[PDB]
Amino acid sequence: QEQLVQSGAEVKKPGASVKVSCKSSGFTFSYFYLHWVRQAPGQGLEWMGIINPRGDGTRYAQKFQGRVTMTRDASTGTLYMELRSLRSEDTAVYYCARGADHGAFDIWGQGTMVTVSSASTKGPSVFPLAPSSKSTSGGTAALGCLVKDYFPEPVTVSWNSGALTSGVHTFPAVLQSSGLYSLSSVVTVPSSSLGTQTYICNVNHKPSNTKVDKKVEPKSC
Amino acid sequence: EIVLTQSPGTLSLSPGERATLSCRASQSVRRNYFAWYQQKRGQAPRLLIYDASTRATGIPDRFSGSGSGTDFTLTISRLEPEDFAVYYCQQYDSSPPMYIFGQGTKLEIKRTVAAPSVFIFPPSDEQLKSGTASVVCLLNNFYPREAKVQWKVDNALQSGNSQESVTEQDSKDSTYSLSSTLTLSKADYEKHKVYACEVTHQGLSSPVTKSFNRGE
Amino acid sequence: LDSFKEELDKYFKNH
Repeated sequence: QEQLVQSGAEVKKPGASVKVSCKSSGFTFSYFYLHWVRQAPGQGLEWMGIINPRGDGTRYAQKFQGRVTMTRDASTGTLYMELRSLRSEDTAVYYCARGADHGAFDIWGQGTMVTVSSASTKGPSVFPLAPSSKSTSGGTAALGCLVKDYFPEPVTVSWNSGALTSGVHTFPAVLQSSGLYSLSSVVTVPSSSLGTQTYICNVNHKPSNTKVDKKVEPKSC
Repeated sequence: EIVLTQSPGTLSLSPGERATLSCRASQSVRRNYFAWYQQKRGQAPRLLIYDASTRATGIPDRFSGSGSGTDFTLTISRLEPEDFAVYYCQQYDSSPPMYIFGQGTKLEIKRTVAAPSVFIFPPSDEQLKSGTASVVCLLNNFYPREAKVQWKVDNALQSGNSQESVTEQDSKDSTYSLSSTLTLSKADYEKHKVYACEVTHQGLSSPVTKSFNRGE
Repeated sequence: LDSFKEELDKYFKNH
């Protein structure tokens, strides 16, 4: 019941600022020192700074001083981090955390994803990865969908409206030099059934209100 | 500034085995202000140990910590499936406030070797219409994670024009899968015939090549 | 011994 709940995902242009919030429940908000920590994609944890219980004292990591402002509102029980002059290296998940009396971070928020990029919202193009004898082992064939050139994250991929789950591998997205993301989703299936079973990948990109169903047609040649 | 060095960077162990994770501080840790955290994929970190050896409330007693000065250890006496995650050590001080994290140890599931199944996918005519050709090489259900993928176009080795993506360890069989995507303009793609993906992995007695001729 | 929080309280009083 002791909880920290953070605001939703953010997408920002370089040079902008972002203000993330973190609201407590189940404990006396004003008793505790509070923190922000961030984690860049695939990287480790990096402490950003601390704010004292009253809210009139802060100390920030040397890297962020001059660019970050931490505040708290006792009337709403809410903690804030504002990070200014954003650059693409500020792309990360940002966590709020409670400092216990012993100093370690005993309650954590769920994280807020912040994307900083020049790119504009764009839905993906979905292309088939058709099965063939070049995708067929001893009775097992691989097929998939290439989900290319979208921004921002995330996309979701399902197969046959969720009826096909076994053997599916949906790869993590990779950022291309264009600033757009791309990923592939693959599945291995019995080759004997390629002519009597239909395989459709369902791609949803909520930021662009894009929905794409792509039938992946086998190649007899 | 204090620096926390974690070892090993990756630890491969099977369920039921004992895990020993180490952290070395570059200078003495005042008052044993030292903590260990667990972070599962896509989740926030969770405090395991504080004051270098005190288990946080609700943490299974198979987790324990010890140490002082510059050397600290986290032990998991018997690994359970839920314990395979990233672990971070942390040092902190009050006057002035400072909090430093180790770079993390990935605790990975160690299974038997499994050589990858390799598949190659030519770009679709649909994609070719838009001016780009993506060639996808798939390495499916292999272990361990380390693998080499080399692209050759008309027997010419490619460099700088491919990107790899790897899944997390499969929840059912603890294997990895990997995609390599070769990206070319339609103009370059249609200048060549033979596209080949060569895969090296310790489970393969010799490298596996999957290839196609453009147009078949 | 002073808790970590008590040492933080001292730091923010004096800084």
